[PDB]
Parts: sequence; C-alpha cells; structure tokens
Amino acid sequence: SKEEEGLRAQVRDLEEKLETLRLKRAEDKAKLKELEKHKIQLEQVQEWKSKMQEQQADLQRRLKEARKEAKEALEAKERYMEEMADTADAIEMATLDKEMAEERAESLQQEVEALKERVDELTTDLEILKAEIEEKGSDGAASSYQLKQLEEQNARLKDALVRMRDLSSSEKQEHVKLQKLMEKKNQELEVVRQQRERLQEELSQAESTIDELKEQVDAALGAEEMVEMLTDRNLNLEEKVRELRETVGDLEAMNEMNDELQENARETELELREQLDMAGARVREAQKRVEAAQETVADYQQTIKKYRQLTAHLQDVNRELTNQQEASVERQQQPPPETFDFKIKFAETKAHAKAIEMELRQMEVAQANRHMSLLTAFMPDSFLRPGGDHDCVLVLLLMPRLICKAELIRKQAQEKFDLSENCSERPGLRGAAGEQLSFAAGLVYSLSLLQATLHRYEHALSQCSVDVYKKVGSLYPEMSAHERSLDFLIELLHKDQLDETVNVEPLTKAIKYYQHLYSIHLAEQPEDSTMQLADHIKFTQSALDCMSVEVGRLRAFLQGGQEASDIALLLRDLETSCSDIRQFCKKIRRRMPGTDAPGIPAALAFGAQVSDTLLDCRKHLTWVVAVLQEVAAAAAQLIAPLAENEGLPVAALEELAFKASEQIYGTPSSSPYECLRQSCNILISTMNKLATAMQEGEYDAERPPSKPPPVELRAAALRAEITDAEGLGLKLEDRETVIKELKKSLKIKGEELSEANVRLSLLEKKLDSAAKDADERIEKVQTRLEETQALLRKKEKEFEETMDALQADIDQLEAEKAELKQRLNSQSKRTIEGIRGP
Amino acid sequence: SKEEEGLRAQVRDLEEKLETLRLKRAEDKAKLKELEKHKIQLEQVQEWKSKMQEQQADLQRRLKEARKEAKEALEAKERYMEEMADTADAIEMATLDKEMAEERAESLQQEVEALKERVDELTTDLEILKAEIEEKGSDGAASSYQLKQLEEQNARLKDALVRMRDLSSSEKQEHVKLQKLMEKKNQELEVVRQQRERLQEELSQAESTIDELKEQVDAALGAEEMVEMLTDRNLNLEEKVRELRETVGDLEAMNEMNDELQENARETELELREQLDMAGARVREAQKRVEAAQETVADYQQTIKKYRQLTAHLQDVNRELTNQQEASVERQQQPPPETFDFKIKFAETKAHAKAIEMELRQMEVAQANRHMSLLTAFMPDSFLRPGGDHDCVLVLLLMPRLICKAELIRKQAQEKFDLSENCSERPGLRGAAGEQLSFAAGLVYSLSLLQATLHRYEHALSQCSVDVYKKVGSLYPEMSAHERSLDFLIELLHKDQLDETVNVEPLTKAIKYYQHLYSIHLAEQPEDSTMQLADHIKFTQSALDCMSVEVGRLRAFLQGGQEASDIALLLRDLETSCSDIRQFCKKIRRRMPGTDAPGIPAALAFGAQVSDTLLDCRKHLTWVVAVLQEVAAAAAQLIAPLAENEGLPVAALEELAFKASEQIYGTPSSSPYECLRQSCNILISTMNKLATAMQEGEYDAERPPSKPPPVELRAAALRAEITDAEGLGLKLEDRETVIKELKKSLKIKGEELSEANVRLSLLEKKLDSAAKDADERIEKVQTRLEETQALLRKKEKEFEETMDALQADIDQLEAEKAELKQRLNSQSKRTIEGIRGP
Repeated sequence: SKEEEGLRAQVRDLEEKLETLRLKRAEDKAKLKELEKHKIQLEQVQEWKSKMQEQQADLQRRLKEARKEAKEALEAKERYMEEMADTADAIEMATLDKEMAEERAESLQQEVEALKERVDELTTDLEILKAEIEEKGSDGAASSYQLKQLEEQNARLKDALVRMRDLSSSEKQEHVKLQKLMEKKNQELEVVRQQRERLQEELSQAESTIDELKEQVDAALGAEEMVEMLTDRNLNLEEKVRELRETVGDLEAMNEMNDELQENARETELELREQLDMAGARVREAQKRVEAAQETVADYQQTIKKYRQLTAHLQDVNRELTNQQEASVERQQQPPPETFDFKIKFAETKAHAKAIEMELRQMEVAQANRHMSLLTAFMPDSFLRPGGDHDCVLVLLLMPRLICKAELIRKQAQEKFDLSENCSERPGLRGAAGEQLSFAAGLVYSLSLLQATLHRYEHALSQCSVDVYKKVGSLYPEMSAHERSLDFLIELLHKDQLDETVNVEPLTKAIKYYQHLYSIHLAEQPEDSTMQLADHIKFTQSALDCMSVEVGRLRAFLQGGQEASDIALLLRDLETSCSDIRQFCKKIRRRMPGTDAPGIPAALAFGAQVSDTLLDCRKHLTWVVAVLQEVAAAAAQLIAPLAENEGLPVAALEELAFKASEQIYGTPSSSPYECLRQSCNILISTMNKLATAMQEGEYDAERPPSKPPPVELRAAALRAEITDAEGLGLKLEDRETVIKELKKSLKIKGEELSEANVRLSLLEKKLDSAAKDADERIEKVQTRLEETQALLRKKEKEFEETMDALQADIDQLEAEKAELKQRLNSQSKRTIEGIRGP
Repeated sequence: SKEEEGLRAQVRDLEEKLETLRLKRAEDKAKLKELEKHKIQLEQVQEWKSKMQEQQADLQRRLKEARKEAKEALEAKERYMEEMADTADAIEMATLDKEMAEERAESLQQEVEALKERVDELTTDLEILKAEIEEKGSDGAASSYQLKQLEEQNARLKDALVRMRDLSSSEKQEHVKLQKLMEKKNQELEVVRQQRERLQEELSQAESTIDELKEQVDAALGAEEMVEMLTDRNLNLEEKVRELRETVGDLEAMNEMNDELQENARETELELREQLDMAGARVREAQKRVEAAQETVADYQQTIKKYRQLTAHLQDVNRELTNQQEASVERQQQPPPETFDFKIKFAETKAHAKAIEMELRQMEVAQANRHMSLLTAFMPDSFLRPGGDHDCVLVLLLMPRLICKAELIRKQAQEKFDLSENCSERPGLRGAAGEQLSFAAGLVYSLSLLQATLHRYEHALSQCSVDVYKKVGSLYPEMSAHERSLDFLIELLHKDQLDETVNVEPLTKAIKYYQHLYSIHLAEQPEDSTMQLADHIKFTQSALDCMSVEVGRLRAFLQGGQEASDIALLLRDLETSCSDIRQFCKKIRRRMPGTDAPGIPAALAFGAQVSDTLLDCRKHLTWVVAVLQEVAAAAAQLIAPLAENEGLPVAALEELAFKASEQIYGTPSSSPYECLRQSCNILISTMNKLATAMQEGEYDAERPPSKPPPVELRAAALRAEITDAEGLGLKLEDRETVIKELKKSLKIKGEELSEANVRLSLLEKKLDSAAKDADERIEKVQTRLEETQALLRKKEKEFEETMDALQADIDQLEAEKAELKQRLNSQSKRTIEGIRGP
C-alpha cells in the first residue's frame, strides 16, 4: 500500500530529526556552560567598571588638586618675582654705584701708584742731566754720564713693574669671581645631593609601595579564587533548581488528574450508593411484589383452601345428599383445613419447584439447540440445501406446530369471549357485545377450518409417496411464511389485545393458500375417515356458534312488534335448526373413537359418497354462515345511528338478505328464506343420517396405521447412498496398499530374475570352463608329479655317486691303514736287514 | 493492515519524543538567549573597559606630571625666596660698599693730590740741580751717591719684577687650585646629576608599576563584592534546592495517596457493585420468585380455573339437586362473584400470558424432540452406533449440562441454607443449625469442585485432537451414568427435601470418577488460565465457607471459660485467616476478565509454576477443610449427650484434632497447631502474591486464537466424505483394473523365476557331477604325487642318517691312521739317531 510507504518515510524523517535535536541539546548545554563563563566575566568587567569609574574620577580629582596647587605655587612665585624685580633693580643701581665708586677708587689707586712710580721716575729723570753733564769735563760730570746710563736702565725696568702690577690686579679680580662662583656651585651641589637623597627616599617609598600592592593583590586574588569556587557551586545549584522546577510542574499536573479521577470515582460511588438506595427499595418493593404475589398466591391459596373447603364441603354436601339413602344423612368425610396456611408453604414450595423447573427447561432448550447445531454440522450440504430433505423434515414439523398454535388460539378465544351454546340469548347483542361475539365466533370458525386442512396435510404426508413428499418439502419457505399470521394472533393474546378490531385478513389468506396447495399436490391422497369426521364435527360446532350469534344479533336488530314477520319466523327456524344439528353432533361425538369404552370402535371407515356428503354439508354451512354474517354486518351499519328503542324494518333486513343470498348462493331471484331453509334442511337430514349410521356401527372399522412414512423411506435411501460410498473410501485405501505392495513385488521379483539369469549365464560358462579347468589342473598336478619324480631320480643318482665316493674313501683309508701297518713292520725289518751283509 | 497501525503508533511515539526534548531544547534556548545577550554586553562592557583603561592611563600620566609640576613650582618659590634674602643682603652691603669705596676714593684722591705735589716738587728740584750743574760745570764727588742709588734701583726693580712675578704665580697657584676645585666640583655635580637622573627614571618606572598594581587591586575589590553577592545567592539557592526537593517529595507523596485512594475507591465501588449485584440478584431472585410465583399464580390460576370449572360444575350439579331444594333471587347487594373475579382476571391479563407461554414452550419442546428424532433417522448407522460420533456429540452436550445443573444445586443450596460470609456468628451452631450449615457448605464446596473439573473438560474438548475426542466420546455411557447423582439432588430440591440427612457419597464419587477420566485422557491438554483462576477463586470461597462454619461449630462446642486455651485461639487465628483470604479473593475477582471495563484484560496467561502454586493452594485448602470437618463431626457426637450449658474439654477436642491431623496430613507426631497454621500461612502468602501480580497486570494477555473444535473438523470430515464418496467409486474401478494388470504381470515372471531356479539347480547338479568326476581323477593323481613326495623325503633322512654315519666312520679311520703314523714317526727317529754312533 502507498500509505505504508508514506508512513515509513515519515518514520525515517522523525527519527532523523530526533538524532539531530538530541545532538543539538547536547551542544546547547555545552553552550550554556559558555553562558556561565560569560556571566562570570561580565560581572568581573562590571565590577572593574564601577570601581574604574570612581578610580577615573579620583585621578581627575587628584589632577585638579595637583594642578590647582601648582597654579597657586606659580601665582605666589609670580607676585614674588615682582618683589624680585623691585629688589633686583635696586641691586643693580647699588652695584652700578658701588662699581663706579670702586672703579674710581681703583683709577685713583692706579694713579697713586703711577705717581709714586713717577716720583721714582723723576729721580731717574735726573738722567736728562747727561746733556748738561758730559759737556763740562771728565771727573764728576762725565762720571755722572755712566751714572745716567744706569739710571736709564732703571727707567726701563720700572715700566715692566707697572705692567705686571696691572696684570696682577686683573688676575685678582678673576680670582674673586672664581671663588664666589665656586660658593655658588657648592650650594648647587648640596641642593642636588639633597634632591638625590629625596629621590632615593621617594623611590624606596614607591618600592615599598610596590611590595605592599603585591601583598594586597594576593589577598584580592584570594577573593577572586573565592569567587570562582562560589560560582561553580552556584551554577550547579542553578541547574538543579531549574530541573526541580520542571519536575514540580509535572508532578502538579499528575496530581490534578488524580483529583478529577477521585472526584469522578466519588460521583460514581454516590450514584452506586443511591442505586443501592434505589435497589433496597426495589428489593423491598419487588419483595413487596413478592409478598404481594405471595399474598396473591396467599389468597389463591387461601382460596384454593376456600375452594378446597368449598369443594370439600360441596362434595361432603353432595356425598351427604347421596349418603341420604337412609334417613341418617350426616357424614362429611374430610377435616376442614384453615386458610392459605399449610397451603402457604405448599405454594412457596411450588413456586420454588417451578423456578427450578423453569431453569431446567431453559437449560434443556439450550441443550436441544446445541445438540441441534452439532447434528446439523454432520449431515451434508445436499441435505441442507434449499428444497433438500431438510425442508421436507421442516414441513413435517410445521403442520403439528401450526395445528397446536391454532388450537391454542381457539381455546383462548373461546374462554376470553365466553363463546357458549347460549350466546344467542346474551344481552346487548345489538351493540359492541354482539360485534365482539361475532368476531370471536368467526375467529374460532376460521381456526377450526385451518386445523381440519392441516390434519389432512399431516395424514397425507404420513402416507404419500416420496416424490410427493419431496415436492411438498420444496415449498417449505412459502408455506412456512403463513405461520406468522398465527404468531401475530398469539402475540395479541399474550398482550390481551385480541378484540374485534383485529384484522383477520392474513388468517383467511393462509387458510385459502393451504387449501389450494392441498388441492394441487395432495388431492388424490386418501383421507383418514376417523378424524375427517372429528374435524367435521368440530367445524360444524364452530359454524353453529357463528350461526347462533348472528341469529341473535339479527333478532336484536329488528324493531319491536315485528315478531310475527316472515324474517323473524325464519330466524326462529334457524335457531331451532342450530339446536337440532348440535344434538346430532353430540350423538356422533359420543361414538367417536379415542376412548377405550365398550362399543366405541378403534377407527372409522366410510366410502367416498359419505365424504362427498360431508363436503356438501360443509359447503351449505359455509353459505349460511356467510349470508348471516354479511346481513348482520350491513344491518349493524344501518342500526348505528338509530336510538336504542328504535329498530330496523323487516323491509330493510329483507333487502339485505336478498342481496347477500344472491351474492353467496349465486342463484339470481332466489328467495333467501327458502335458500336458507333448504340449506338447513339438507344439514339436518345429513347429520341425522350420519348419527344413525354411527349409532348402528355402519362405519366401525379396524384402525389403519400409516405405512412406513415417506420420511423414513427417504432416510433409509439417504443412509444407503451414504454407506455404500462411505465404505468405498476404506476399500480405496486397501486397494492403495495392495497396489503399492504388488508393484513393489514386481521390481523385487524382476531383479531377482535378473540376478538368477546372470547366474545361469555364469555357470553355463562355468560348466564349460570347468571341463577346461579340470583338464588343466590335471596337467598342472601331473606336471608337478613329473617334476617330483625327476627330482627323485636326480637325487637318487646323486645319492649313488655320493655312496660310491664315500665308500671309495673308506676303502682307501682302510688300505692306507693296512699299508701303514705294513710300512711299520717293513721299516723294522729293513733296519736289521741292512746291517746283515749278504 | 497490522503494519499500518504499527507505523502510526511509531510515528506518534517519535512525535512525542521530539516534542518533549523540543520543550527541554526551548528552555535551554531561552537560556541561550540569556547567554547571547550576555556575550553582546560582555563585548560592550569590554570595549568600555579597554577604552576607559586607555583614558585612565592618560589621567595617570597627567597626574604624575601635575605632582611633578607642583613640587617643582614650590621648590622654585623656595629657592627664589632664598634669593630674595640674598638680594636684600646684596642691596644692603652694596650700599655699604658704595660708602666704603667712596671714602676710599676720597682718601686716594688726597694721596693723588699729595703725590702730584711731590711730582711738582721733584720737577722743581731736578730743574734746580740742572741749574746748579750748569753753574758748576766742573764737578767732583757728587757722581757717587746717584750711581749707588742706581745699581741699587736696578737690583731693586729686577727683584720687584721677580717679586710680584712670584706673587702673580702664587695668585695663579691659588687660582688654579681653585679652578681645579671648580672642575672637581663640577664633575661631582655632574655625577650627582647623573645619579639623580637615574633615580628619577627608576622612580618613574616604579610609579608606572604602582599604578598598574593599584588598578589590579581595583578589579579585585570588585571581585570581593562578587564574593559576597555569590555567597548570598549560593545560600539562597541551596535553600531553594532543598525547598524544591521537599515540594517534589510532597507532590510525589500525595500522588501516592491519590493512586492508593483510587484503588480503594475502585474496591469500595466493586463492593457496592457486589451489593448492587446482590440487590440485583435479589431483584433477579425476587424476580425468579415473582416469575416462579407468577407461573405459580399461573398454575394456581389454571388450578383455580379448574377449581372454578369444577366448582361451577359441582354447583350446577348441586343446583339441579337444589332445583327441587332451593333457588335464589336476592335483593340489591354487591358481593362480587368469587373473591378473585378481577384478581384472577388481573393475574390473567398478566400470567394468562404465562399460561400461553407454558403451552408454547411445551409444543416447542415436542417440536424439537420430533425434529431431532427425524434428523437422527437420516444419520448413518455408523454415526449412531455405540462409541460412534453421536456419543462424542452427546459428551459435548452432557458436560455443560452437568455444569448448569451443578450450580443450579449450588445456587439454590446457598439460598435455602442462607450460606453467608457471617455463618460463623450464627446462633445455634452447637445443635441442628450447625449441622445443617456444615452440610450446606460441604455440598456447595463439592459442587464447586465438580464445576471446576467439568470446566476443564469443556476447555480440553474444545481444543483436543480428534482421536482424544473419539475415545472420550466412547466413554459417554459411563460418564452419563454419573448425572443422576445431580438429578437426585434436583429431585430433593424440587420436593424441598434437601437436608443434612441426604447422602452425598454419589456426588463425591462421580467427582472422583471425572477426576481420573481427566487425568487419564486429558492430562496433557492445555488449561485456560483465565477460567482456571476463576474456578480457583470460586473453590477457595466455598472452602472458606466450610472453613468458617466448622470454626464456629468448634467454638460453640468448647466448655465455657476456656477461651484462653491454645485450641480456642488457634480457632480465632483460622477465622482471621479466612477473612484475609476472602479479601484477597475479592481483590482478584475485581480485575478478573469478563466485563468491558477499562484495565480489565481480555484474557489471562500464566506459566506452569503459577498453576502448580494454585494446585498446592487447593491441596492445603482441602486438607484444612477435611481436618475441621472430621474434628467437628467427632466433637458433635461427643457433645450430643451433654447438657446445653456443658461443653467439651480442650483435652478432648485436641485429642480429636491430633487424630484427624495425622490421618489427613499423613505426617506422624505433627502438632495439628503447626499443620493448620502452616497451611493457612501458605494460603495467605500465595493468595496475596496472586492478588499483587493480578493488580500490576503480570497475567494480562489477549484471548488466544480460536481454532476449530475437534467436533467441527470431524463433522466437516464426515459431511465431506459423504460428498467425495461418489468419485471414489470411479477411482476404485481404476485401481481394480490396475491390480488385475499387476497380478497378471506378477504371475508370468513368477514362473519365469521358478523356471530359472529349476535350471539353476539342474545346471549345478551338472557342475557337481562334473566336478566330482574331475576331482576323483584329480585325487587319483595327487595321491601318486603325495606318495612320491613322501618317498623322496623318507628316502632323504635315510641318506642323511647314513651319511652322517659314513662321515663318523671315515673320521674314526683317520684317527687310527694318525695313531699308526706317530708310531711310524717315532720308529723313524730312532733309526736315524742310531746311525750316528756317539
């Protein structure tokens, strides 16, 4: 199927999605781990972020402070440069003035020193005196000439003195400037050394600060480590809280179903509890129905006691009125029981016994149906096919069943409507009571007709041929369909709804059908005279009941004062005829077979003319009943609008009788009076003759039981057909076995032939080659004998040479021994014969 | 198709799995959203952190500079107010130096004036000396002093030259030592400046390190704030995990009651439904009593109709006898005719239907009997023969019939004797009431056992083989004989004569019969687990009823005041064991198959171990019931002569209990106390285990496949053969022709084989004769050969013996020759030595 392939594709698709989304949840949990890492990092960057915000603010504030304090230091320094300007400008006058004063003093001092040198220079300027001096002579003046040369050398030296004095002054000035620059440099060196020591202290402070900050970072790393291990714990707990929340939701959902389920169970327990409150009242109210039917069984039993005491007392009063043969008249042969009482227990016992009986009967019915099914399983389809032997059996059952149903309806209808011989005198025949009685009588009449027809069927099928039996059986469906009119009537009786409003169309149709079918297929079957006559009596009695009821109704329809009218006389005559025919029926019934009383024959037999007379009697009875019923129906329609004290005119009833008689008898212009009178006269004469013949024993006969019924003949044929083919199967099995054994025997004994036949060939050849082989072992053995004899002769000469050689050796040895003895003697003799010279 | 439904179920399962892990995925992806904005704003706060670290670094730079600058501005102001002081001093003593230099210049001015006066004086004196020497001309002795002054001045001037040359060189020595003190101090200042610069660089590096460490400290101060964030969160989450786990536990716990309460509600519901089914069994029993009292009203109403017809007939006879005696007229009065005119009419409207139903059922029974007689007529003789298929069908019918009769009797007996669960507390258990209850309980127990056995029979025969079916059918007369034990009991119930005096041996004895016949012919047929369990429950309940009744009777038999004895509280223990086992039976019955209620399986299936356990349970039940019944019977006819106020001693009841316990349990010297208690413990344990396994569905199964009953196959076969048996005849004709041909072929090569065998025997006559002739001309030859061979061998020892003798005979001769030779040699030597004279 294509749908299977589509479902398989969707299964694979869903399985693949389940792989992918499981793998994705695994990835997606790992990715949640990345969430929690990012959360730690975000809290770290946020904490550093806020701390950073005031760190930046604090650095800005410190920068504000440091720059403000630097600017204030600069402002102080600047107002203070102003004070510098004042004092320094005052200095540079004062040094200008001191410097002019010092330069003036130094100029005056150099002029003082040059003037002292000029005083000495003038003492040497006495050198000028040379000119006056050497012009005078030679002793003192010319001596002063050399004096003056020395004096000029002096003047020469003095100038160099002055020059180096000036140079020394310059050097002194430079000296002072140098040493007081040096004082400045010492101050600078001291300041720089102090600044170096301050920088060393500040470096030591910063450097201790680095160490202390490292220590603080270590403690705060303890805090970070504290954070990380707190966070690991916290993430585990978050996962667990989340999972527990989900589980809590699931459990809440289960608990909520369980709460409806308990509520529904509680509602059902409440419903069962007032169902038990119902049912205790139902057991009490069915038990009140039980004590009520047990009070009805009570009162039925107190009234079977009251009818038992009443029947006992009426029997004792009757037996007292009969024991009255003598004056005594005083004997009640029964002790009075009381009321319900022992009878109570009798009926509770009988109800218990009847309950047991009904359970047993239900069990029997179920058993019969089961046995029925099991048996049906065993006989073949040819039996069960439509129109087969089963349908014929069903027909044989159908007629007794139909007869029984018709009898049940007839008896119940007679009892319910109190159909009695005196129905014509019942009050209220003009109204609904008359219609009810007419309906009941007609129903009983129709049922009697049906029963007679079915009795004919039963007899004919008990004695017909097998062919007719099968033909009737083939009609079983159609002629079983008509039972279901009678079933309708029985259902109406069961519901107490059988009344004059009931439609009897189907029953009449069924009767006509059965009569017609009998006329077609069973017409020349013989009839049973005994219960042909019994059925005739029953039919006649039912027809007479109908006739009497209709006569009474028609009399009630007549207007008062018309009793001397011609129709009223006819009605009275019909009533008298009814009584007479009923008396004849009773007379015939007394001699009817069935009881082992003296004078009653075992059976009846009469000729075909008696049967024809009975048919004619039935036809006339049917005509009279039909006429009366039609007239009464029309008259009832006419009388309905009339008052109770008003009646119909004889003219109207006469017209109705004219019409009905013409329609039913078929004879135009025949008076209904003398049609009906003729029919009744024929009936009276016929029953009178029949009653006389019966009383005289003219019809007495010995009783003709049916030959083996066609069903038994057919069953014997079917069993024979089954058997001498059922045994054929066993025969076939045996012939199977025989055939297998036989052809097995064929190969076995054929290949026994083949073996024997090879053996023939072999030992024919063996006989021939046995002649051959006998010859050739004879030659073998006889060659062997020759060879052995040849050895014997061989060995015999060899023996003989060996004998001869050994004997020669023995002879030679004996001769040699004798020769040695001779030689011994001869040597001894030669010794003494050699000494004697010749 | 099966596969489409399986695929749809798998699709549904896949879909639910995807939806569950999609919802877990969805929670996870909400958390992933949480991640994914956490990552966005981690990058945002990280850009922010890095950017503002840049800004902080710039601020740190600026603040370093500003501290630098404030320090330098303060130092400049301080040096500069040092300079204010220095400048004020310079002003003051520049003014003072101006005044000193002024009077110094004035003093030198006075000196200049005096020296210019002396220069004028010397010029005048030189002019005077000029005039004097111009006057003198001739001169003497005045040229000496000036000469001396002029060497002394040449020397003085050269010495003063050298003198303040030395002074200039000393000033330059001081000035050079000074200047090199400059240069050393400037180098010292340069070195201190270099040290200061290096210190300042190192301090700058240290300050950078300090700022970075301070910032680390900042981040980790934030970390401390997380430490206490996370600590609080972690405590709260631990508490929340604990609370969520507790809520999970609470929800699980009242889910657990909700399940238990649902089970208790179902149990109470079924007890209410058992009470509703005994209210409805009282409705069905009060019905069958209303139906029984209504067909009893129908029979009594037919009886009052017969009594009414008889009383009307007797009243008509008495009234014609009263025709001459009395006739009534009566004034106005309204006593209705007969106490039940419309009471009988109402019971007629109602159970007139019941009378009709009785008649219809009777004719249905007659029709069924006739129908199955007619059908039997068509059945072959092989079917109807003793041991045939008919007997097998009759077995299949007999044994459901037996079951139905069986609890008809059980069901009536329970009602009649009011066998209830509380029979142990009924008054009068010591007397006839106890005996009646014991009889009723035992009867119900036996009937339950019989029903269980027959149920096994029904199940086995529905599924056995045809062969087993056939021998079981062959035993039909024998098992059908046992039915009228039950028929006798139904007699007794119908007559209300079923009491404790009834002999139940035929029933027990039929039960034992059926128990073999099953053990022999149906032993390895499979059992129906469901209705095995159902029968076990029913049997156990009946046994418990017997059990309780006997316990109550034994308690009633005990002496007053012996309630504390071992036997009395053993009896109490047995009573509680009964109650517990009954509760387990109810539990099991609740989930038992048979109703279309949810949770009830279609069928039950359990292994052979469970079946064996059930058998053991039944065995122990039987033992305990038998012991109690035997003890109670013996005690009852020990207590009969005792007064109502007197009781049995515990010694007597114990001694009876010991006797019964041995000869039922078969174990000598075992205390009845352990035996009974152990049996009850086994029952309770097993029965509780079964209830539990039943309650969690361990035995649930579908109904097994229906497979054709042996009767069906047989029936089919029987009917089948009937059909094919037509064609079998044609086959038999063919097989017969084959057999005739096979036999003919067998005969021909039958006497071909015989002919070959004869020829074989004849030809190997020929060989044997030919062989014999050959053999005894052959024998004749090797007789000669054997004789020659024997001669050759014989004639060969004779040579060997002889020629050994010849060898010895030569060999003696050589010895004699040797002796003569050494005699000859001795004589020869004497001849030679005698020939040389000495």
